[PDB]
Amino acid sequence: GPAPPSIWSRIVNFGSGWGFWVSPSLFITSTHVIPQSAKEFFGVPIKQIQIHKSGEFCRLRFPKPIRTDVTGMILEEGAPEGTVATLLIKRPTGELMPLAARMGTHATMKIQGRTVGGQMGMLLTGSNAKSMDLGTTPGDCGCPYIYKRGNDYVVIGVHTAAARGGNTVICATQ
Amino acid sequence: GPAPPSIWSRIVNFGSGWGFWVSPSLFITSTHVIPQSAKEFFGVPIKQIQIHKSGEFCRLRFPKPIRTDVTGMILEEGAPEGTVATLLIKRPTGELMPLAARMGTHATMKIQGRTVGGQMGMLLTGSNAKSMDLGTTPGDCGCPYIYKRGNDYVVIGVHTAAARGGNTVICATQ
Amino acid sequence: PSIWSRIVNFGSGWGFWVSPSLFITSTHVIPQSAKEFFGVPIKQIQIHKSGEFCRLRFPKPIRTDVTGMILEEGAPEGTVATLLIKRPTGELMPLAARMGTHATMKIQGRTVGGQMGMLLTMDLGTTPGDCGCPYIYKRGNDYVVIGVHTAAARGGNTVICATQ
Amino acid sequence: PSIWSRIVNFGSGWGFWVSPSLFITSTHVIPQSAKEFFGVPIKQIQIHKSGEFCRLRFPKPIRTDVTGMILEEGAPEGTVATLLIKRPTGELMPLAARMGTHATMKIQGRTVGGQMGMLLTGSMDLGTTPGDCGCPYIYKRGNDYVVIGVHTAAARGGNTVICATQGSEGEATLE
Repeated sequence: GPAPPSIWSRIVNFGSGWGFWVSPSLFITSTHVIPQSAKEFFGVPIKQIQIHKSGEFCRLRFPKPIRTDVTGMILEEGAPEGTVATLLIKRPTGELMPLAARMGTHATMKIQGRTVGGQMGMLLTGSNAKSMDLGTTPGDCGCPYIYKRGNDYVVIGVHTAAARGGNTVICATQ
Repeated sequence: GPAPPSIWSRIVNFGSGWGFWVSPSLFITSTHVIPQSAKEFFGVPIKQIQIHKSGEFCRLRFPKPIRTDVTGMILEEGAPEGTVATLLIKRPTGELMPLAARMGTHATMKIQGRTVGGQMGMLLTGSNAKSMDLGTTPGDCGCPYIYKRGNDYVVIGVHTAAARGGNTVICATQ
Repeated sequence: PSIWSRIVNFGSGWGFWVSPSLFITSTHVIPQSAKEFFGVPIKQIQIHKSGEFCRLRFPKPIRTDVTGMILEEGAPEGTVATLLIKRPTGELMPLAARMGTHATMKIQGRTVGGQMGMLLTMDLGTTPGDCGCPYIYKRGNDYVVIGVHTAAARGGNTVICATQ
Repeated sequence: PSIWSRIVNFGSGWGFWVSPSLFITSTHVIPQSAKEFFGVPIKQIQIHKSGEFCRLRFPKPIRTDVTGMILEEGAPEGTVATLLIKRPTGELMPLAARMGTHATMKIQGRTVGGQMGMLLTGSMDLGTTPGDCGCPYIYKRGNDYVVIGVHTAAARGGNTVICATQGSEGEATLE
């Protein structure tokens, strides 16, 4: 098992994609996945939420605990070079997909014509970054990148882009 | 103000579509949007959940309340013929779309190659049923049909099918 | 893009981007204490008012993401159009409205002219804040805009869509 | 039509529907108390055991939903195939494995044969488990996935793996 169920339960639908409950009050997602026409997130009006955007990484701090079931989790500003992280994808079908990804340097690139920055990852699934069965889909944005630092699990960011050419994905960081 | 924010909050993403919290433990949705591969619905394993499927209408009663923020609501089998209900669509962008729908007879259709049943509904939008901006999309299935009987709101079913070429829609009931 | 993105908050109500340079709205929704619309001095905006139908032709294209829509002066009598109401709650509300003859009526102590419509639609009624929202129907494959919401008779059944 | 749906539990492990009527799995995963497989008596099933590879051709199509797929005896050396692991947790884990020479591996006093490979994850827990035996190895040729065998064993370190194929290929005897 690459990810305990206590970590899969933290991944929940948000807007056009997903997001991750780092802590009962902290929630990370991709900026372009945010539902920009919504007036509330998880029952809290927007004005009450501390929204901090670092590129396409988005951090939401809620005034009161939203997910009491989760515990506080370590958040690293990207993984160390060469770390084999796991992109924990949830699909609308209910499928869980731990996609192994070798994390590389931080870079910026044009993906859809937009310029996306973040830590580069090279999917270790045998397919290109864009594959319904073996890779990512546009709807997977917001899903977390996790690795194991000693005995602890560490979120290094969230899925923000998948290059069409090969196995390159972008993990939005900090 | 067609529906108060307390009613829109009950509408939440579920699988390939949406669902509606009638009470803290009651959750209705469309059968064909259920995440079939998911072992857990809202953190609760599907084995502890009471699932009752009537046609393409699905009811789920959970062991312990999850949405303790919403009060119990009246759920009845369809609406009196001629009633002007509102299909309360949520979109991944966060937009809210209350589409007026004059409810008609209970009947069955051939939709997408499958046989579907429920209370028919003529959209009073002035546009087609499968319009992208002014009508329903396949991803709206599970959203509620709600009308107001006197001073009480009454949910009558969930959107399960939209006919091509006209304002006809299907509200799965029971 | 979505047609709703063409409906933007404007003054005390709304307005509709027909083309990247043409913006239709209701006059009684226009702000008074403002000499700039969407970032252009008024005197450099071509502003034409026909009763309560105001149109603003801008010097350069403000909304380059939108196509050019067909703006006709009302719909043929009996046509079922859609009033696209956007609400501050985030609610997008298409209301069916059968359009009829031209009408001049005293509503809210004010003589309003336009094309009359009859809404075919708990509270799915018009509010004062809706004024400026567009009336639109589909002719063949072409979405036609026929005017903007300018008035609503008491009872929420009869409405006036400013035109011309 | 997802390829993961072709992977289903079988005995103590998994197996893969190559076609509506063809099923492949690992030999040691098969239940020894076998009176029927997928509702078909064994006498009616055409069974081919090549070492740790087991092919079951059923008299009539069982999985009418799946389309015919190409089964090859291994992949070309250097091919980055994909081991499609299914877990009872619901996790679908595609693991990249660089495929190499055909080989036998010493394990449990015996020998297991197949095309060997090395997982691209190297040496957190993204490795195989014995319960994964029977899961398919695949690789994309052209625009079609090709199954090359099923997982049967991993070396002690868990990086070297054995993809059991239809069988070992020998040297031709000419004339």
